[PDB]
Amino acid sequence: DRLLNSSDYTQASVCRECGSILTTQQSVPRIGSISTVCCRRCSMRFEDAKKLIFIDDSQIWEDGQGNKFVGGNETTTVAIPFVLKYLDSELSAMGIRLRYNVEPK
Amino acid sequence: TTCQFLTKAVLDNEREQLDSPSARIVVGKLNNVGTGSFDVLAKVPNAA
Amino acid sequence: PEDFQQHEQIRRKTLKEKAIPKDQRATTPYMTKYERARILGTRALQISMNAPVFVDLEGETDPLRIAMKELAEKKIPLVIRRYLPDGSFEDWSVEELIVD
Amino acid sequence: SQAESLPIVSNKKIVFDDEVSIENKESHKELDLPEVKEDNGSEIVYEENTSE
Amino acid sequence: ARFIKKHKKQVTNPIDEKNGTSNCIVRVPIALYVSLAPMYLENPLQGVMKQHLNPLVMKYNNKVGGVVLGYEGLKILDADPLSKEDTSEKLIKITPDTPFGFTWCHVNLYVWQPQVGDVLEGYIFIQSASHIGLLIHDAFNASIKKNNIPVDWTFVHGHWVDSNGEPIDGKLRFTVRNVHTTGRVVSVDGTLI
Amino acid sequence: TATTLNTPVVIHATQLPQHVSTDEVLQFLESFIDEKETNLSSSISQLKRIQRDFKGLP
Amino acid sequence: SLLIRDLNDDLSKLQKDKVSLEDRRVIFSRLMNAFVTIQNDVNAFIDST
Amino acid sequence: MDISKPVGSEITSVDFGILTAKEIRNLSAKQITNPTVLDNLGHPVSGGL
Amino acid sequence: DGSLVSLIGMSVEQRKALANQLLTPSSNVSTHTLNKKVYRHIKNRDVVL
Ligand SMILES: [Zn+2]
Repeated sequence: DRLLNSSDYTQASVCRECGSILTTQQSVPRIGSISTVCCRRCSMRFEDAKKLIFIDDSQIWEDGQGNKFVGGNETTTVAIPFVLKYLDSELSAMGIRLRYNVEPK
Repeated sequence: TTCQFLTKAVLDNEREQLDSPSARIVVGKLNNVGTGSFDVLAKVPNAA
Repeated sequence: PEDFQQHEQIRRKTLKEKAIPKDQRATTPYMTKYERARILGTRALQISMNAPVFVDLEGETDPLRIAMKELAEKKIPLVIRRYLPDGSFEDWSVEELIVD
Repeated sequence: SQAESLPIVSNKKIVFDDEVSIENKESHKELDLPEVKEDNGSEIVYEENTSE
Repeated sequence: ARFIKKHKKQVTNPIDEKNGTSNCIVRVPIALYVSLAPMYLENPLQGVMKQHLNPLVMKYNNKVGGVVLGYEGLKILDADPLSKEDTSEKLIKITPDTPFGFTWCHVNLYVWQPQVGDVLEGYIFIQSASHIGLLIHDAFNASIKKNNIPVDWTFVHGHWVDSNGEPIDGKLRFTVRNVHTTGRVVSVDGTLI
Repeated sequence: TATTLNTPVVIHATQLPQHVSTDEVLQFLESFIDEKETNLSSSISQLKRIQRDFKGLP
Repeated sequence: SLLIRDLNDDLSKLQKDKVSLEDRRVIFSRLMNAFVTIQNDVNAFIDST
Repeated sequence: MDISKPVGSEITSVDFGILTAKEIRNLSAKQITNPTVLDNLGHPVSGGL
Repeated sequence: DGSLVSLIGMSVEQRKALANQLLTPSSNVSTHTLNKKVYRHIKNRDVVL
């Protein structure tokens, strides 16, 4: 209650696949479609993915700039202290990667 | 000496198993001691 | 798809290997002071969100007090899973533990 | 020479850092900071100094 | 040299007889990890149904790769691994922070999974110079774009006309070009070449 | 939108999908429709339309 | 970073038929300079010590 | 923290490691190249910090 | 639906209105398992640290 719930408790997105909480974002959808939660690390630029079977529609997402991506849909939410995000961020500045193993897979 | 121990962890490719009180506070996990030293499950009827 | 099946079978198998069968239980037959508090809090939480209640409220408005009442009559449908330090565990029903 | 007139980086960096430091400091001089409240009920304060 | 291509539909839709279309209805067993609200503690199956399964009905689902038609044989996996699959008393682990349970379940899904390449039949409901609009099984949207219709086919004010000068109507047979799934409802892109 | 209250945390197929005959699709639709008698209402309505087509109708 | 991307631009516009044996020393001098100061700017950002 | 917003996924361990320049480039939202941070109207400089 | 409503700016009548809709059924399947919450003042029934 003191060191989490009533302080910096935060529901945050993780990629179950790479175990990051820093490389997720909301997709930007076409009008009428609903936004989904995606991992920038685990997904291919759309071009590069074509360049290597057919690709399903649910597997493509886009950002605000407009680039299309394939994959990176293995996300959920976990409850973490916000300051964890700051620490992870600082660590990645130093070239260091934290990888959270989430369950259920 | 945060960065020293961190440097050591990285070079060992260490896994934090998250068992110590400190580690669990870091990740926001319920403590292992006391009321956190067991799990609670609900007995539910009508399950077949 | 074939291998998630395999993954599940492994999970479920190791889970069964960790479970200490009822008649081989070896820990205290008394409810611990920790188990009691959490049982009360958690059952109180469920009461606050409209869990079916197994006792007469008699005007009570505090869900913790309702839980306490349920505990007193041994009508709390919760089970404590006690972990030994190797990760294997014993399941004890709230009703069967001696409370004090 | 030709290779003797290759730019010596550190020396050019001095001038370039100076004009960028000045530029960046003046930009920020009339910036306008907008209140952000959480659903919590919480102003978010822009300060880089937990001075506790 | 690199295989993310292990998300490729390895359940090909077969062509039929006495017929010519592809059967896309399929039965897939799933496992799903779901929350159980405290109000359902005396009716766990009811609760899993009303919270999680019912909302899946007649919507596309990214994981089974089709539209879920319905479900059979829901079963909760007892957190007590020592009990018999029989008994109607089961354990569901409660969240540390909240009164909610979370359990694994097994259920069977019936799924309409039109993949690319399949041959489907639709009921024509609209004809512009830009596309032909069909309804597969009188339920799911289809659309053949103007230049997936063969070149010698002509249009009038309106309604389409084929290779031999006779108008098309009702049932039409097309092949799947792409399946759009992210919109409000599923929609099939079909071709005639 | 989607929360832990209305959406499974994760879903996995445990087998390869098995194709089903028309006679089976009909037997399933039959019982599923009966057992379930606002979103669910408008959905069984649609299922009702599909079972109609599998019997050949309008 | 920009400054080194320029050193690297002028460096490629050297033809080796004009590149001395003495120019070898000066090119190295400029390269050492660049590496040292980029390495310093990185250091300063991660560990001011 | 709200008892009516339960969380299903749970972090069970953390692994320490090193970010490769390939990962970074792939995940990156923008390559930053401009030392200058704001313009005369206090808007973010494109490609800046 | 998780949203908060402040009782701060309110008249007695507006409050009486909100008080009469504390326990209305669900008009939404997704939130049907939840009930409203009242952020009540601390009182004598309570425990502090
Ligand atoms: Zn990822």
